[PDB]
Amino acid sequence: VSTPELKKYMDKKILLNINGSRKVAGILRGYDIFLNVVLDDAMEINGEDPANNHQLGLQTVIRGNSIISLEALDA
Amino acid sequence: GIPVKLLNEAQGHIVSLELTTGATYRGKLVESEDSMNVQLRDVIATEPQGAVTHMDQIFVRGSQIKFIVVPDLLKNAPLFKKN
Amino acid sequence: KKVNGTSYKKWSFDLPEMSNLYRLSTPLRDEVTDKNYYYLFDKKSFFNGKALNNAIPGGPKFEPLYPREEEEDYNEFNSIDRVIFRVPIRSEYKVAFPHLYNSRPRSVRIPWYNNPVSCIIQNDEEYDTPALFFDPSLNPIPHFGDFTLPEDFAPLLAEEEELILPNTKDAMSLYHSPFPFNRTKGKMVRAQDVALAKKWFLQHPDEEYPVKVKVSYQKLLKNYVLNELHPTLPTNHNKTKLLKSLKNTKYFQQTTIDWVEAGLQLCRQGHNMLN
Amino acid sequence: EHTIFTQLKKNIPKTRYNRDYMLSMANIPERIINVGVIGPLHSGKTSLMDLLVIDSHKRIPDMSKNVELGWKPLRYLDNLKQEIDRGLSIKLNGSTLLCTDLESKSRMINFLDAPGHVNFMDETAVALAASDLVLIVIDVVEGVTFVVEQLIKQSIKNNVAMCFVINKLDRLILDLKLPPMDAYLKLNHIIANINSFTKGNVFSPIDNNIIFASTKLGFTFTIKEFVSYYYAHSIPSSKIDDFTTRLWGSVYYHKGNFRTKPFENVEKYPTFVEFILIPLYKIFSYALSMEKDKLKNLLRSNFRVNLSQEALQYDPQPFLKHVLQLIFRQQTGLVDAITRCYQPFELFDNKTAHLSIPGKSTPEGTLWAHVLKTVDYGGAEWSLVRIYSGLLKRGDTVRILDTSQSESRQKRQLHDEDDETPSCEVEEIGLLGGRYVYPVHEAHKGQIVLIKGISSAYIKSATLYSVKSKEDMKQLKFFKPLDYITEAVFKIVLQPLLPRELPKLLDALNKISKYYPGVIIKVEESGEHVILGNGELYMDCLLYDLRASYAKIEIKISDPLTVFSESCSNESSRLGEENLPGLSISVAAEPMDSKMIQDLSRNTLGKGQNCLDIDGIMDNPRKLSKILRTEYGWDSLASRNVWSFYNGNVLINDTLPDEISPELLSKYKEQIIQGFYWAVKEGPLAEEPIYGVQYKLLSISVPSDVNIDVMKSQIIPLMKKACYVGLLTAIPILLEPIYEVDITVHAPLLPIVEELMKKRRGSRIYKTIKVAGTPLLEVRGQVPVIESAGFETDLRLSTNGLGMCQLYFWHKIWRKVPGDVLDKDAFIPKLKPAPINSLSRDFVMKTRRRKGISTGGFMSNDGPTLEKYISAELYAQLRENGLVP
Amino acid sequence: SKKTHDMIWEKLRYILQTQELSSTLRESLETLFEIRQKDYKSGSQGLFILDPTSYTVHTHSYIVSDEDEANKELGNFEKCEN
RNA sequence: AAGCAGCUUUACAGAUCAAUGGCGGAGGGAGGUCAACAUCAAGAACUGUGGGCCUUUGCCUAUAGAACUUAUAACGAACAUGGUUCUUGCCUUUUACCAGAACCAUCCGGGUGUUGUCUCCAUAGAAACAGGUAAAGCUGUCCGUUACUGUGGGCUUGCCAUAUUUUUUGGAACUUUUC
Ligand SMILES: Nc1nc2c(ncn2[C@@H]2O[C@H](COP(=O)(O)OP(=O)(O)OP(=O)(O)O)[C@@H](O)[C@H]2O)c(=O)[nH]1
Ligand SMILES: [Mg+2]
Repeated sequence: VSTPELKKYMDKKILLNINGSRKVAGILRGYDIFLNVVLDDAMEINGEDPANNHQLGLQTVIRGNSIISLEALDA
Repeated sequence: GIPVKLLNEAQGHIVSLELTTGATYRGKLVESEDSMNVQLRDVIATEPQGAVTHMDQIFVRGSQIKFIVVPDLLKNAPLFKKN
Repeated sequence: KKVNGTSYKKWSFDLPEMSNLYRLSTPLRDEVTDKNYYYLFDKKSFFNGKALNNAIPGGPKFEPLYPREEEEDYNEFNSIDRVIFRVPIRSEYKVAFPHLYNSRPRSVRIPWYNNPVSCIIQNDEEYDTPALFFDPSLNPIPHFGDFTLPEDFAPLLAEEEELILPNTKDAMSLYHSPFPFNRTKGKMVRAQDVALAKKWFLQHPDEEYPVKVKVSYQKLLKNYVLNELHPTLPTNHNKTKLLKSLKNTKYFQQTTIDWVEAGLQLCRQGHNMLN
Repeated sequence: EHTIFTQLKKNIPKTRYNRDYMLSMANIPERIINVGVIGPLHSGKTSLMDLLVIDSHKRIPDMSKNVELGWKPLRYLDNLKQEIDRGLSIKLNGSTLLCTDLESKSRMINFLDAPGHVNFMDETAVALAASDLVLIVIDVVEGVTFVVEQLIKQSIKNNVAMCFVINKLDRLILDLKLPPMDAYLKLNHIIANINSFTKGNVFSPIDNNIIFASTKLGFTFTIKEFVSYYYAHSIPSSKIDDFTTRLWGSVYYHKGNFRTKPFENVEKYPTFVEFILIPLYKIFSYALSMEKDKLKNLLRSNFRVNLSQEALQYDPQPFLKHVLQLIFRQQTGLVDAITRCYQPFELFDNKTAHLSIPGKSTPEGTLWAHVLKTVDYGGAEWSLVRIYSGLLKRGDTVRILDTSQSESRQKRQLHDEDDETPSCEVEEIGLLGGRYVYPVHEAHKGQIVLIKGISSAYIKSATLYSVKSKEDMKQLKFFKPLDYITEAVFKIVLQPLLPRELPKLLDALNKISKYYPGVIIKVEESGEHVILGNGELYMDCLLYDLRASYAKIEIKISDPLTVFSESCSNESSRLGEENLPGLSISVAAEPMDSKMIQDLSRNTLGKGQNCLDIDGIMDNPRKLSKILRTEYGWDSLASRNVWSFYNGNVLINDTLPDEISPELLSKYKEQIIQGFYWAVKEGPLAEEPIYGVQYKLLSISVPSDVNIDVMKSQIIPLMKKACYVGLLTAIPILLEPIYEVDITVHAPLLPIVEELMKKRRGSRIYKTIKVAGTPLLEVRGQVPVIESAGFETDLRLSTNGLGMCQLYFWHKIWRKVPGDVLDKDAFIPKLKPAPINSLSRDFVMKTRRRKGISTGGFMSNDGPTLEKYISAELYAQLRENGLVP
Repeated sequence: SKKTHDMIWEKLRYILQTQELSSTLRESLETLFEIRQKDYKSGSQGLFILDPTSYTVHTHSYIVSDEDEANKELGNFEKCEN
């Protein structure tokens, strides 16, 4: 019905936690009414910051059902 | 419904939200939606195991939240009256 | 249903009866609907003309409120080589703005400014002109499967088919009407208190009347101002009226007779008193 | 004698809310919003405040039985005794209310209704500076007249959002009796007329920018409010947002589906007519005409509205108001438009950068507020203040800088100490409530409150700051002096009737210069007192309080005068000289360009999305020489050597010692300009200000010896003497101000008005607009202010009340007075208006005798002549050539 | 014939109110609306030489849907044996 | 604006036919050119109740109720007279007079609320009992339907879409340490 308001964030590097354990931080391009969020230059954060981190793809889309919280690291 | 309307009353008011993941985000409320997904400012975050951090801005999906704590004063908010 | 009872107070009428009395009353009604007609001719301007010793051209003339006027101060303030003469300060200017165009105004009262310019369209030529109608003298207005609702969804009041009822043209004439024809209920007044000819000299007469009757408009205004200027308020402790205290006495009895019989009974009694 | 005002705390009327919940919403800056209600004369602004007050309060003691019925309006925010008697708002007034929108989100809203009369255009300049958005109230009959056009252009200028209320819809049916299609085209003509003046934003009832209202009958609505009450029950909940967009704007409906083209075989109206105007006019028709038993069934069936048993025995106008109050229940659609229009993320930073200098956001430790005006509110002297940062409690001490000092103090803040600012204590804080003051212990960010104890520290506005550290004082911003739109140009000279009452006059003139912020009160050297005002009504409102409220004395008062300005029409062995030979300064004069003068009157210099404001017009001297060379075609040397723009005038250095030693000139430059400000303020003709003269400093002589003590003190009176010699040689003229006129008359009465404009002197009608749908038409013209004495009431008596005009001075039109100013043989008749060729001589000679400059027995003419300044031997040399008369 | 003539105005008012018009024609149409409020005082001057009873009232009730005999033939020459 | 569901009634058939609970009832309507008491011009103004301070008054705070009259200010969209004093005007003087003021009164009236009286028309009932005031079901008992059903009326309701990411058609289930 109503679109979530992410409007200020877009174009800002954002960390968000998906479903049970996973945390993913990436630039955010698009959002829809289900909160499905597509962000580019995705990286999967882990305990060891440089080491266990692995990039995902050039463009990644996320189902809104697996989003627990969204925090934007930036202005 | 009144419970969501009340959340609008919370807006701009320091509010505490407990996630169904177990965390606790206490801080100011920037925005809310009928979905109930709430985004906060200057939140003090408490992880499920107690580790506390501080985050400049936050957004949380509505489905996740277990309960919200809103300003005690809201209680006598005008809308509530039955008649 | 039209009055409370035979004590005859607090009447209440319906719309057809009220527009009918409005229609009969047209030789004696007010016949003016905008308050901008009374611009420099209301009683606040009349009070100022008395106090400033000015004369509105249809208004009354009074004595000077401050007859000690001829004193003056020899000063360079209002000299002729000081004053720029562009517009002659008329007396209508001195009453419209009493504190600007008057050196030393006192006991003047603040007048009302304008009202909105009243553009009320009335229709009197034909009964068959509708109540809502683009009259002449109005300027024209020169300008210029996707979505579906369920059928039988209608606007509000769609089951009532007509906009103009047969009493709307009468009711809007009563709406813009002055007192008492805009009211459908009200208390009774005493036959003394219905001032039928009062509205005639509270208006400008016309240029066509001769001079002996324009004075009669000006002399009846002067009586109207002096009653409005000096109110004599009634006191509340006057609880003993005459007829009420005479009724309580055993020496007065009560009946109902004809007016002419009561008039002849007071001429015979009044003759027997003086004789 | 002065106001009506509830003094007692226990008689302040209770609210439906508990008012402590309202004060706790003051903690949140985003929650509170500040709307000021502006509009034309008698537009329904105070009446609109009547609706918001009596629906917020539960029982008002000032409200009578005629006011509880429809008969007389509660002008609750017209509390002054003069405002009751004039029937007219005069002062800015307001009320702080807790209001809910359609989403039932309550928030604290600070209303402030401006007076709509055009002579009180100073009071709405306060409301434009105070408010976050303006609620521009328009009557549907007059529509967008010219005074509406400025209130749109000013709110764009002040970086303030706007939201329109089309008012008086009862006149659209009960006065004018338009059929429902013909009134839709009235509304569509108005909304298409406000969209041309709002250059960027489109305004439309779908976009929730426009509210429809008829305030006498006590209702107001948006189309979003109206759908959400009565149409949202029937259509699906996913359809209500798309249905209200198909509601205005030439789209038709028939049997479940929508089309832009008209339906065939069906007499059909647009969707706004069929769903809103047709059900509205049936309420107007049936509450006046349908039987009360049949109408009671149509209000349950369609509106779910029960008429009371007491409500059936009503008169027709209270019954129509009681129905239209039952329908259109609260003003929730008004508040929802006020909520949805204001965007603080876009506007609040540009509003601050317009009232003060553009800079970064001051920190939250700084208390920082803008003192708008001093208000005689309820038998006391309060200060109207809006807080922009920090927190203010009762009893604190704050630094209060008068805004007239803030030009230099902001300039001295750059620095490439102490005793800077007087301090007053916050004695008491209150919320304006119309007829009362509600006391509060503190006042948070973003809200308008009233503070007692500030008013002695300033005149006519102030800035209020309370800084913690000295380093934090470096970043705070000072407000600019407030842009009252009309210049005070209507002149009245007064003195008291008794000479021993003069200290009581000087006390009351100091209260009026605070309370009436659009005045310019000055004292002449002859001892008389000059008051500058906006119009006839503005003086008559002023001189009432001067005679009755603020000084009980009687005073002598002259006829209406005006301010004159001085200028040239040419230029001109041109030199100037002091009795000592050490100083020789030659100044030439020239008329400025007409486009150059007209843009400086608009307070900004430039053209075509490139303009430089007058405050920082020295700070970009490279950019300034680009603007002057490209836009106006000046010389490259004249572009570089401009020194100062004082008001409507310009100084150019054109000399050869500037090509020799400009550094010697530069140490004396700040006082040549100070002497230049000393010359523009009082000109050579009749001690009048100078306007539109291009000064060129031709030469300057420096004595064989440098004394910093003496050469500084001597060049300032000589430069003022030197500017006079340039102006008088350059064929001087006299300028007069020109009011612009906005006449509203019925169409047959137009040749009465055209003959009425011919009786005045310099009057001309420029445009005649047929006001659509109405019998009246709008007449736009001009009149000189010296001729506009009683112009307003000559119009109304000749048209028998069907005429009305507004006299205003927005555009600063200065026109040459048609005479020649140096005419020794001009015929000035006594007691009669002089002819048109004798006007410039007359207006100067009478002004020089008010001032006392020219002293005669009865009429002795020593004109403004070029011989008391230049040497007498040179003045005889000028006569033989025929250059100087 | 006020009743039908009001209906002519009402349709003519629907022209410059709800329909787009060519420009030069449009200002003439609203000038007719301007003459309406000025009450037709500049279209009512002529040579009323005949009294209303000196003109024998032969108000000819011919309509413009009648074939009207087109009698050009009497303007030709003929030969009166009369 | 309709069917159903819910609620409230309802003619009711009812559970109980007990103790209950709700709503009403414990001496009528409309009126009167009837009366008697109040009350009707003031910090934009009132009264009652609770608490705190000082020592009853007063102040502060909380709460309840405010008939009538007032904003181009007054019970009355009406308007007469008199007294004293000052200033005029007719001018022999005194009433009688002229027409402005200021301060006061008189007179013709008006609103509202109580209580009584009078005319007209009434009659359930539980209007049964007992307590008192300036007042009354004011209180206690009390009884009429009845507190849980189904038929019949009204809405204050449902949000008209009931399984496919933010709520109610399941990411559930299983095993392990410490204590
Ligand atoms: N027909 C009509 N007249 C109205 C309406 N609202 C107000 N008026 C009239 O408009 C005039 C001015 O009303 P106010 O509410 O005082 O208007 P305002 O905006 O305060 O006017 P200013 O004080 O001059 O700014 C009065 O004569 C009112 O009776 C309305 O809804 N309809
Ligand atoms: Mg106003």
